[PDB]
Amino acid sequence: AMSMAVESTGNAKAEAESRAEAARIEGEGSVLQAKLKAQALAIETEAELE
Amino acid sequence: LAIEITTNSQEAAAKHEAQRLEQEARGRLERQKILDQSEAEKARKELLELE
Repeated sequence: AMSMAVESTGNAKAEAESRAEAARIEGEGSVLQAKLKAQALAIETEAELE
Repeated sequence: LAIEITTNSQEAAAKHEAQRLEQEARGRLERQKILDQSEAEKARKELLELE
C-alpha cells in the first residue's frame, strides 16, 4: 500500500507538474507577447491616426 | 490378515506423518515467500520513489 501510494502520487504529480510548468512558461510568454503586441498596436494605430 | 492390518496400519501412520511434514514444510515455505515478497515491496517502495 505504501509503495502503491508513492508510485501513484509520483505518477500523478509528474503529469500534473509538467502541465503546471508548461502553463507557467506559456503565461510568461503570453504576457511578454502581450507587451510586444501592445507596443505594435500602440504604434500602428498611432501612425494610422496621423 | 492379522499382519496385513499391521503393515497397512504402520504405512498409514507413515503416510499421515509425511502429510504432516509436507504441510509443515509448505506452511513455512508460505511464511518465507510472503516475507521475501514483503522485503521486495520494501525495496520497490524506494524504486517507485525514484521512478
